[PDB]
Amino acid sequence: SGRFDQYPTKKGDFAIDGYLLDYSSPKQGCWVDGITVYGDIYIGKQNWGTYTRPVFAYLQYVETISIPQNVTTTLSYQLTKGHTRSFETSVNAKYSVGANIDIVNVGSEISTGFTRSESWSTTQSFTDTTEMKGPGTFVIYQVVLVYAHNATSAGRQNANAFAYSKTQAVGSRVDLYYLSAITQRKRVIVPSSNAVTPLDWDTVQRNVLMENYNPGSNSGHFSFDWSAYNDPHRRY
Amino acid sequence: SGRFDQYPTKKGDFAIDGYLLDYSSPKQGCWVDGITVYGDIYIGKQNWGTYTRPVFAYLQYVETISIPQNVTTTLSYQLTKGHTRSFETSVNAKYSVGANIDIVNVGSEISTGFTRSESWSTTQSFTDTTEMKGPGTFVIYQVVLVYAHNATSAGRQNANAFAYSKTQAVGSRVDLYYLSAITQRKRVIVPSSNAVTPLDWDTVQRNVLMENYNPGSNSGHFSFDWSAYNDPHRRY
Amino acid sequence: SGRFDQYPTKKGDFAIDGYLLDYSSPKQGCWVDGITVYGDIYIGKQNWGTYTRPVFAYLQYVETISIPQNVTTTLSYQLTKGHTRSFETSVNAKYSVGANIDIVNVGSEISTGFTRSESWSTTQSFTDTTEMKGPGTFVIYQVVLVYAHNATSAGRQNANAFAYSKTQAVGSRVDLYYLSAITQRKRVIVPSSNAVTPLDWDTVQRNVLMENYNPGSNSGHFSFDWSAYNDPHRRY
Amino acid sequence: QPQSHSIEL
Amino acid sequence: QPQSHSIEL
Amino acid sequence: PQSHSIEL
Ligand SMILES: [Zn+2]
Ligand SMILES: [Zn+2]
Ligand SMILES: [Zn+2]
Ligand SMILES: [Zn+2]
Ligand SMILES: [Zn+2]
Ligand SMILES: [Zn+2]
Ligand SMILES: [Zn+2]
Ligand SMILES: [Zn+2]
Ligand SMILES: [Zn+2]
Repeated sequence: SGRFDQYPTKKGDFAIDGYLLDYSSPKQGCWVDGITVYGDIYIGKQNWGTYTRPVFAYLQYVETISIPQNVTTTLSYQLTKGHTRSFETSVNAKYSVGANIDIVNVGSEISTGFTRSESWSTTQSFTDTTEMKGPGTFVIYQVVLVYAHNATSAGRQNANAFAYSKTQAVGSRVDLYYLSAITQRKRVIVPSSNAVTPLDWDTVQRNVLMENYNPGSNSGHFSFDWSAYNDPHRRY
Repeated sequence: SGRFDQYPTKKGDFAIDGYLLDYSSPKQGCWVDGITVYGDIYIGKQNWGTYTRPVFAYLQYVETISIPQNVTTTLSYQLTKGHTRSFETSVNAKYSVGANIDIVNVGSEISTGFTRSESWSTTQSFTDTTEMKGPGTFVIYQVVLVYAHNATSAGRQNANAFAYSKTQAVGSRVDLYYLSAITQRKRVIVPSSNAVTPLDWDTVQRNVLMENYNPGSNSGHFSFDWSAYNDPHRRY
Repeated sequence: SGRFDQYPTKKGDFAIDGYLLDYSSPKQGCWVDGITVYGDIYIGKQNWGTYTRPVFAYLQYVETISIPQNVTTTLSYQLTKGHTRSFETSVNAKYSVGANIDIVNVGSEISTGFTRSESWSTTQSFTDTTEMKGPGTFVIYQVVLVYAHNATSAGRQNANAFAYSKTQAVGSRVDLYYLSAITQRKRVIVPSSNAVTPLDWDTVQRNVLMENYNPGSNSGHFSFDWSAYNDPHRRY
Repeated sequence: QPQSHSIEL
Repeated sequence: QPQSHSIEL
Repeated sequence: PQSHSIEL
């Protein structure tokens, strides 16, 4: 809970990957300093002009591997592309994002490692391989990127669509504040003796959005940059 | 910021590559001593007679690799060809350069490692491979070449096209000063402990153009050689 | 500059290759003792009866390679055939040489390692491979053969064609003195700690032709042998 | 505070 | 100061 | 130097 104020803030892939991808001492998560973009996001029955910015990055659990002997072997495990499986089930309305949203990653010095069409679409499993020697027990984690969204005017129609959401009335209009997650082509293999308890989507949403963000004041552990609406370099 | 005056000036591939491509003590960047060439560059709705010279070279971040055991493996990572992904998103107008501009590189004793057409076109990903043995964490960087441009008369039409630009009125004409970045077929794998914080496209533009170049006096940390207009060996 | 008077004079492949192709103590360049030949060379709009002789040989920079670990790997780098990329861009007029000119090399005891037609045509890249073990940084160089030419009567039409040239009036006729460079299927891979600063085409031209050759007296660090005009063994 | 183009349809 | 051929269309 | 060359 209050552990979220103890997580550091990182900017760009070098700082994020360097921090999280440590086989000796893996880290649960970190806040992400990133740019705000504006463009359409389809929620429910229509598109909405949405403000998006990266806010957090964490290690999602993949698998526990057991090698009982001093034998060199080749591992086969399943990683995912696009939105996380936890995010996909957490939404009940129709949800679709245009690949051009990836300007948020370029501008925030982030690269998923997938094509911008794969990165922002439905969760897709894929096989990855690693040469491993035992004896030992190991834990595999995959990097998840969390985004904070302000789907303008969506609050009246899609409040109940997301498991964790916040509405904010701006005149005759009702803004919708929610969080979304996608995976990166980045994984860490840790000996179970050094393994850290992974955070889940449930916890990340409760702490990042619900506990550390105030829509009224546009403040907390992070804030949106509404100047994206007037920057052509930050519109898709 | 003021760190840019501390970076040295290098001339030719031997000096540039020798300086940057050091796995033991990698370097953020260096200024580049290069020849000025004159020829067309398409910006917005037409071609403009542009003065181009190399000005800077820096290590762009690629990926963080984690090998937890004393296992020899083959690494697959992906690098890019042509203009950087950062430059591509930093321009809103139509932007096109003729492959014959590569005289700037030949004349400044630089070879990208890609074909003339590959070098100056749209960003394209490609796979590269390296044999690596653990245990350890490693950082991969790819060499980026920065060019300073004077797109003559473009300033009135394409001032707002680039995120970082400078206009200069020369009589009834408005010159456009901007920066562009292409990548090289050059990469370095550094152990995390020796890894240096990579510079990004926003920092390189703010410091090289905005802080270290004055269009009015054609002075700062570098200056254009307008004699390119009368040299047939320096016109494309 | 004055370093050119310090470079030795070598005769034939054994002496040239032995001197330049040293991986422990690499050498920048050496003057070449070679025979003079007479025959056509196409410059601009016609052929000209040209006197050609080898004069210098130097190590051209290819690439810097970084292997961060004690891993045995295969290296793939690009070398070139025919005229050098540096020479090709240094000429603005149409330039063509007949393959029969290679008598110059046979006579001067040089073998390029390429076919007669491959040797004297346009610059063409090709892949070469070497088995290398790290850790370390390495520099690859390729041997370049420099030739001094007297394109008889060409000076009036093609003086401005070459970046570095010398005209000499012989009666109503204007001789053209210039330098050309071709590549050899000879390369040296040196550890970066032993790497020597490579000479470039502008330095080589400034020092070999401009500073060390006088067309008026046919003297300097080398001289042409005009007796080639009357030798059938030295005419092509 | 945030500007918009969105309207309920 | 810099020479040009560019005509703004 | 001897020659056969002329401008055409
Ligand atoms: Zn819309
Ligand atoms: Zn839970
Ligand atoms: Zn902008
Ligand atoms: Zn033009
Ligand atoms: Zn930045
Ligand atoms: Zn010239
Ligand atoms: Zn003839
Ligand atoms: Zn030079
Ligand atoms: Zn004879």
